Amino acid sequence: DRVQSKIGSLDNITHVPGGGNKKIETHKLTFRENAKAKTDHGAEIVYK
Amino acid sequence: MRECISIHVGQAGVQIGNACWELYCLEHGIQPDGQMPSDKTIGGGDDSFNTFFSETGAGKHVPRAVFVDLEPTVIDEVRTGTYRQLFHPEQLITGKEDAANNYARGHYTIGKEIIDLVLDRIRKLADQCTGLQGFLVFHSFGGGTGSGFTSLLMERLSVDYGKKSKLEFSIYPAPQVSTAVVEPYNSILTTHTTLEHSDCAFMVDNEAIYDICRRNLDIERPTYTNLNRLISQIVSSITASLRFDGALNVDLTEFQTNLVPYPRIHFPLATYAPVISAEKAYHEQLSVAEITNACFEPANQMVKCDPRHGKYMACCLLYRGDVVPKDVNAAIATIKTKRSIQFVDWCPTGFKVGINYQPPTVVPGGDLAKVQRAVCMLSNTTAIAEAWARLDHKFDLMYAKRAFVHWYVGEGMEEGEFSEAREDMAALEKDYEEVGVDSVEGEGEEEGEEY
Amino acid sequence: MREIVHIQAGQCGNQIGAKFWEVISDEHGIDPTGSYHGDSDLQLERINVYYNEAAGNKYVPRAILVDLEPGTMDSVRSGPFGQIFRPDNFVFGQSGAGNNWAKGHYTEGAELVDSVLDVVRKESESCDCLQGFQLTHSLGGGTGSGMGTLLISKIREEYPDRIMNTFSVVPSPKVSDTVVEPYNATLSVHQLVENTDETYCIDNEALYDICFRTLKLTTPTYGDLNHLVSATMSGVTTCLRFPGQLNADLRKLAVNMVPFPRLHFFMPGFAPLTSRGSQQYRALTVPELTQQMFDAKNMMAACDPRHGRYLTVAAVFRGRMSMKEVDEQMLNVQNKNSSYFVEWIPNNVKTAVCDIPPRGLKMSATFIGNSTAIQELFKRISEQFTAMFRRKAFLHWYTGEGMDEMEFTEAESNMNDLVSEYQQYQDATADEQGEFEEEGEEDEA
Ligand SMILES: Nc1nc2c(ncn2[C@@H]2O[C@H](COP(=O)(O)OP(=O)(O)OP(=O)(O)O)[C@@H](O)[C@H]2O)c(=O)[nH]1
Ligand SMILES: Nc1nc2c(ncn2[C@@H]2O[C@H](COP(=O)(O)OP(=O)(O)O)[C@@H](O)[C@H]2O)c(=O)[nH]1
Ligand SMILES: [Mg+2]
Repeated sequence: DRVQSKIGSLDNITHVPGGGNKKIETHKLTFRENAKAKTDHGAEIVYK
Repeated sequence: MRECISIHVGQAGVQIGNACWELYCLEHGIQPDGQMPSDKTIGGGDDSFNTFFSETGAGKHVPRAVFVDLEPTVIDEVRTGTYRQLFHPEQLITGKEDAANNYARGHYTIGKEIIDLVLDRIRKLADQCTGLQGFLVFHSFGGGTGSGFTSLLMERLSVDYGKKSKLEFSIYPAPQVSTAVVEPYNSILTTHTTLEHSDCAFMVDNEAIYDICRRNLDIERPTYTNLNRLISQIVSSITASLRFDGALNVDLTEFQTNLVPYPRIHFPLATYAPVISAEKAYHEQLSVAEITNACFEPANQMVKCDPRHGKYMACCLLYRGDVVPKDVNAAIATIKTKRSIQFVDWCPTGFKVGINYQPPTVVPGGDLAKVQRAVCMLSNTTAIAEAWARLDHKFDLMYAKRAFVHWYVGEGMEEGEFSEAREDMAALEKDYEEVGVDSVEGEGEEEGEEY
Repeated sequence: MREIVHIQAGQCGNQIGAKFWEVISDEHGIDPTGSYHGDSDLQLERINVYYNEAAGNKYVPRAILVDLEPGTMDSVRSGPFGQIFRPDNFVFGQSGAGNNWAKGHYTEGAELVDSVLDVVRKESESCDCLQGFQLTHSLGGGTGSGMGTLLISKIREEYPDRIMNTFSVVPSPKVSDTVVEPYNATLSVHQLVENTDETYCIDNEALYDICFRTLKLTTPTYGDLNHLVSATMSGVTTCLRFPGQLNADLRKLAVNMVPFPRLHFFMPGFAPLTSRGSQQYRALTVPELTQQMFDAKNMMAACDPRHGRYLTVAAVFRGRMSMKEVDEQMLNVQNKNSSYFVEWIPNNVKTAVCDIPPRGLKMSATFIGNSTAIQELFKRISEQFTAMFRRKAFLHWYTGEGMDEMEFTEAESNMNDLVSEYQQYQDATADEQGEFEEEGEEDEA
């Protein structure tokens, strides 16, 4: 194999900063991409 | 309550063993007959000496250690020296003919006859442990007992003690000085074998401690009996928490949690300070930072590969006697402010620390310095790459010319083994270069927005 | 009546612990062998807060004393007051940690755990109303830090309406005494932030500058730093044990200190801090306490709190003194240093006042702060964790006691969220706009 290093010197180099995370915010926020049926909202006057 | 083993292999091991055991006796107040008629104590039980000595029904202590070379002579010397009655008769283990500086005598064709007789003595010392902590094993790379059998024993300890710490203490090859012509086969055949069976592997260099002895101990005639007495001050300082109570204790299995960043990167270099003569000791007040800064000078290292040619990466830094944690705090930070002392940017946590109340003893043999406080240190660095850069090309030259290979082969080996050992030592060459990489930045990389 | 258990674990936790049970033993006239011979009957009169009563008028602390090695428990029992403790409470193991938090959390500390819980049950089934449990432990160390995580987790599951308090020794701005302290710290924050009610952050660098620059100790020892922590423990727990104008227990601190059950890591302080010649050339008043106690050097973790905003404060003052004066000074700080505090919290400070000062003092004050200024410490842990983790360094020990490598990012994402959470509430005002109209466009420019 013509020899190489054996230590895991950079094994996590695919991950990146940081140093913060999110933040949780008023503009959505509980949703998911497949929660079907149960149409809005609001009775037949607003509207059906 | 807790216990450990010491093991002394080849003519380098058995002799650094005397210095260490000379000291430990003297440090604990144990005599050359194993008695301690020494302190008018009223309480007792720890007595942390029991970690290193076995007590006898009528108060003699016996060292928890084992000796080996493959001829008697170096052992007959202890056996008839001042510690005859001190050391346990059956822990002093002997062959007939020595391994000749041939690894294959030590690992393979001779080794095989006394390995299980050592292991029997060692299982019979675990039956005296109340909790076997680990093993501290003393040799040299240049001896063929010191290389071959130390690496046989590490094969065998890494099964019978597969969880416990196997800690080595090498005389490592000097840069310009040598003690065998077959020095490179030994160094690499042992290092390739222990590179999966040992936990840590600390280095001292005779070419380095000779100059410390002429320069700063101010001695004209540094013998191996004097130099092994200086090496003993590192061993007593590294074990202090397991010998005495202290402001900040360290465990047998703590060094490697802090010093070995990746399991193959296990070559921390060793040192002591302050090294003075008694007449110099009078022109130094020796405050904690003075010892610390001195302990960081390149010409003050007990390995002669210069730290000017590498980055530091992991330290453990150990203080004895009269010492204030606030002085340690500042003096450590002083060395980090001096980032001129080159260190890897990606380990600012580069230190572990330990502070022990018990001051050092000198083994008398000259005028005595009136010591108050002392420092010892283990450092992992890429200067070790500067050391190995030659020992490696020496194995390339020897092996290309096939010089001496018929002694080793005849006595239990095949050329394919000389290839594998060197191949892994070429991987290890890239390993101490990978820990020299100034790493790339990861900040400010993103995917762009989905529509 | 109202009982607390104390736990002490690893080396800094047992050493701080043997200043606590020296300081409080002495504050109560407890003898070095567990006799009582004290000089005010008030001392004896709420003794059960911290003690058991044993035969022949002997007294036993609710100390639980834990370790993975046998030496600190020799050095505490050979040590002063080592005879007040009960022998069945000395549950130390046989392995160390050797700074490995996972040797704590997954293997060896997990092997002691049932035997530590055995004395946690004994002591708590022998209380009449346990409030809580106090832990002196490490954070960047291992023997305390990795026991403490699992111990709090099981306690939180056996005792879930009892209070949970932690005296943690935090990694310092210039030095480390352990290399894996970022590992030891991040991992710990994940585990604790779900199960503590209170964590104190206590810095040896912040206490050294106190001890050397304000107390003028020529030689600051751990013995002298631990005197300060035990003064702190004593101080915030005075009203449980003695009469006072305004009494407050740990559940009464909690409710003023804790705006969201995530945001409960704090900085402490004590006052007065005074050198021996300065004791002549200073005069002790409630304003003197007040001045010194919001002063940037008096802070027992390594921040100037003017870098952020106080959300909540507590002040615990001991001795005989005007409740007018202490309201007044607290008003003055809140109004002449009003920008030190966050404004979406009004009137931001709890105060409580006890009639009994520290045995060696005329009067004293003890502060606790919740501030957005100490995020710099968690930023430091997050970056210094990254300097190890981005390279896989030291990870092979944790995985060798059999932790999962993914859990590192689970704790790191939590820390990175937590440090963002203190930052997003910093000067977290409301902002408002007015609606806008226009006139008609015309041909003329
Ligand atoms: N510092 C120091 N090193 C020593 C001492 N004795 C031997 N050595 C080292 O150990 C080697 C010399 O001793 P050897 O005779 O080779 O030891 P050995 O392992 O018994 O040799 P064989 O068994 O014959 O292979 C060299 O590598 C030396 O540098 C000693 O007292 N002091
Ligand atoms: N203030 C204080 N710090 C201590 C004391 N003992 C140790 N420390 C520090 O506390 C931290 C953790 O030490 P230790 O408890 O030994 O770690 P562990 O045993 O691995 O949990 C490091 O910063 C130590 O230097 C002590 O008596 N007081
Ligand atoms: Mg030999």
